[PDB]
Amino acid sequence: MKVRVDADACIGCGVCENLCPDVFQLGDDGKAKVLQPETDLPCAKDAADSCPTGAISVEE
Ligand code: SF4
Repeated sequence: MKVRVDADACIGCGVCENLCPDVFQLGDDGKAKVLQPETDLPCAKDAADSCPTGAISVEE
């Protein structure tokens, strides 16, 4: 549900870390990309309609 990550798109907003620490989180450089690849958790279903950078792409 999130194999293609979009970095240049992400805009350090804070819509993933809140979602779920499994795949939706952040780093120290600020860039908020994907941490988990095949995030199967139930929090990325909504992450699709949440993350404004639609960076967690489902290439599942
Ligand atoms: S929710 Fe999406 S746009 Fe917001 S910080 Fe996380 S990855 Fe970046």
